Amino acid sequence: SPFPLTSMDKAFITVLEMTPVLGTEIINYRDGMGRVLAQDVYAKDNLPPFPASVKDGYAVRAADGPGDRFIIGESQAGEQPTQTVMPGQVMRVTTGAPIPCGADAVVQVEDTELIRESDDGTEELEVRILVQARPGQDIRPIGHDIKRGECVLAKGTHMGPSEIGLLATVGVTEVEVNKFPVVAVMSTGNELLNPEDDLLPGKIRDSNRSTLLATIQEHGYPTINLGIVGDNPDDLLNALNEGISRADVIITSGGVSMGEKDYLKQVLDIDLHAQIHFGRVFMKPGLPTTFATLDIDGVRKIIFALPGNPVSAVVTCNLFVVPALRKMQGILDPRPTIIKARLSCDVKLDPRPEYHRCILTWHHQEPLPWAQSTGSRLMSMRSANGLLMLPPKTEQYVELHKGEVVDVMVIGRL
Amino acid sequence: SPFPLTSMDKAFITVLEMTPVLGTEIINYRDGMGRVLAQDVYAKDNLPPFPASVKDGYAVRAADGPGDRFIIGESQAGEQPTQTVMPGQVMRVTTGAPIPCGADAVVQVEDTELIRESDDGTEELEVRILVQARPGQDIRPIGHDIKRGECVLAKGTHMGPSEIGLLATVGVTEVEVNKFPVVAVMSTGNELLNPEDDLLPGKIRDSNRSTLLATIQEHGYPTINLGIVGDNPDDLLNALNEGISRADVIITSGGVSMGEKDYLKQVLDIDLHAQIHFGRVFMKPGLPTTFATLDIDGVRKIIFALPGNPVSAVVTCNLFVVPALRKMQGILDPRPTIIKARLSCDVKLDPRPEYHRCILTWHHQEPLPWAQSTGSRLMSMRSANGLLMLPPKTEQYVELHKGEVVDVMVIGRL
Ligand SMILES: Nc1ncnc2c1ncn2[C@@H]1O[C@H](COP(=O)(O)O)[C@@H](O)[C@H]1O
Ligand SMILES: Nc1ncnc2c1ncn2[C@@H]1O[C@H](COP(=O)(O)O)[C@@H](O)[C@H]1O
Ligand SMILES: [Mg+2]
Ligand SMILES: [Mg+2]
Repeated sequence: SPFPLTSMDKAFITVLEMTPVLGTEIINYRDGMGRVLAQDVYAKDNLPPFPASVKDGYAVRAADGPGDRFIIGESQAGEQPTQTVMPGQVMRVTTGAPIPCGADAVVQVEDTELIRESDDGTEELEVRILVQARPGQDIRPIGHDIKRGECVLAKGTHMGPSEIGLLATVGVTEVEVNKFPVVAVMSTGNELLNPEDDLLPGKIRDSNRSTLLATIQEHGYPTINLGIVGDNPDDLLNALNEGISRADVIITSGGVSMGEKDYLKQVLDIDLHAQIHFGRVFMKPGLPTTFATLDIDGVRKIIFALPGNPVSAVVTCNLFVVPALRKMQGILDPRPTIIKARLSCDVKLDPRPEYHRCILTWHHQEPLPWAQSTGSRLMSMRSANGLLMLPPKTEQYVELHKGEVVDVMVIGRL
Repeated sequence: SPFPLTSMDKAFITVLEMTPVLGTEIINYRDGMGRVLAQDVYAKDNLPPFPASVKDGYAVRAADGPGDRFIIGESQAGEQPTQTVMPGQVMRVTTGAPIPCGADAVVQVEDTELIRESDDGTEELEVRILVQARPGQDIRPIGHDIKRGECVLAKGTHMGPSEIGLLATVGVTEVEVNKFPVVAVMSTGNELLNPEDDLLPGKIRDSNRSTLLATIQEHGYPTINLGIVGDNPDDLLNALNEGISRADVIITSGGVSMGEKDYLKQVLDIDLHAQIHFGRVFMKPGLPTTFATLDIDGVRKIIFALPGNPVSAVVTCNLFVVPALRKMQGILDPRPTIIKARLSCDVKLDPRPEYHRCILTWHHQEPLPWAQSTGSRLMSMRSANGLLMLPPKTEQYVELHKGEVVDVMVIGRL
């Protein structure tokens, strides 16, 4: 009773449709990187909160016009000025300083010439204003940039450094955001040893757990390492129950081929009572990829049972798991970014859509990047930042050639 | 004595030329994300370490040809088989299982038909092999993938999840890598309050420290928050000395305009005895950007004194600081990725090269992304992932138009 071959498109939209959006929590704004706001954010103050000089120069009365002026003082950053500027007077200003009462324009220092300074040269006393200021010129009025009561960030915003800066600006230091998913990862197989182990007969080292944990951590999500679980139903069930208790998402690898001692799909259905939405996907690599949900007490747990083959495990993790995690953490459109790139060599198409890690590189002034499939010196050292997404062959199209434009999913920093 | 206007190109190559590469340390391979290897890494074992089946099926003698065979047992994942396959016999195998002595090919289960099983149906006893196996078919010989003594990762490799997986595979759990830079960030100005503060007259909240710390943290580097420092030389000097003691890199903002009570450049030169390599850059925004080095006891400290304007501070941090940090952490080519994109609206060029945060988006099947400068509903919510890099105007070129292809530095995940 093998599972139906699910099309890639159906498998992907099934993952997104079935994956929940996690609840919310309040965080400190400094912890906001990558978080999605679950509230609108409003300014409680004006920016600037005082009329502010745009320039180093002098606060003047525009109606005085050009001419020679007594400097009555300086408006300093961080100090509300005392003095009122009267006709024939000016006050020195620096960028960002408050404009004193009496002044209605700023003349930048380049449009002036100093007439008199103190004997020790530390204080300016008289200045020539060379231009006719326009009223308001080189002043940021109160609220020019942000007004009190303005919504400055909308719920749904996926925050980066500039948004954290905006929170700092408006003094909203605690915000409601969606939670991040906690992702538990286990490996399965009697043949597996820990990375720390010397080899024993018949055995290999577990690489998927490391690769998958690192992939998830690269996207900023907390992880739980559930170790290596042997090929038997009791141990698998116990490990899955641990994952369910400790995490929002359980990723397994291995144990999902058709054939002997691959028990995971049985355990998920009969013992765990999960709903397996697909158990095979028409894709290369990744045929045995399995996706299940488990609803407990009005909470939906997500389970990805990925293929054991290490290349398949990392490919399917990027295709299916990462977008699910993005939806769980509140990203409204959780689809991965897909770009167009030129194939760096000929490739044979399969009846299945096929996927392969690659390196994306821009060449001098050429508008499209090149995609070089993994496996020169320097290029063979590059870490993969793309996943080639090649179409199924048709009776028409059987091969794609060097230079032809293909889809590439971004999986690494470009 | 204002500093010369340094060209953008000179300022950038000066930063890279003058920035040191940090020393090395040994880390656990699980901590390797984003690290650069400072050693070659060799395999001490073969992969696979035993001849391994590619398929679920049967290990056979190819010389037997097709026909009916007694199944003498199963080769299980994780177990070295006991039995030798003799003429007329086969052993069941699963993918990854060791090939028993006596067998020289694997026939996949689809090319067989089962003849007899145990009464309870749990054990296969006799099978029909329908095909003539080629010797070696569907077996991964010892060392097929990785050979003992093979260099699997070269020094200089910038590691991602797949490299961490490869370390796990070959059991090299501790590796030499370049250190990451520790980056101290301070804000300057008597007008600044903490994000947590209510406003007071003449004051604003410090946003640059948050924005800069978040920018640095986004790239994975450890940070130190040095707070707000007032506009006076003693306090500035003390804060810089603290930064120097605690960190590899000091980022300040503010205090770098020409004019009153901007003391930082004096303090760096006269009090700290640093070498200021440039104090102005012909760029928009970012004119007062300052870069200095300080050599203490054969250690080179890096100091970036960025403009106080928040937009300028974040722009110059991405242009100058991030590439320096990349060089410090051992990345051989620390240049940011620059892509080609289409302008989403007309823009006026300046005599200075100009830079602006933007959002990069791909449109259905169009090969080039569009770049929309920051400042629709949904687009106005996007976090910036690009920095537009617009050329200086010429007597020829004065304006660029919607749809024209421009350079964009990637600063966010695409
Ligand atoms: N964690 C792992 N690390 C490396 N190889 C694995 C891992 N899990 C499974 N494999 C291999 O991938 C193949 C498929 O495993 P399975 O899906 O359990 O049949 C077999 O060759 C396994 O030995
Ligand atoms: N940390 C900061 N956060 C927000 N605005 C700042 C910050 N530092 C400086 N500014 C403003 O940027 C402008 C330039 O400051 P400065 O370079 O100190 O003259 C002035 O308007 C300052 O008030
Ligand atoms: Mg297995
Ligand atoms: Mg200042």
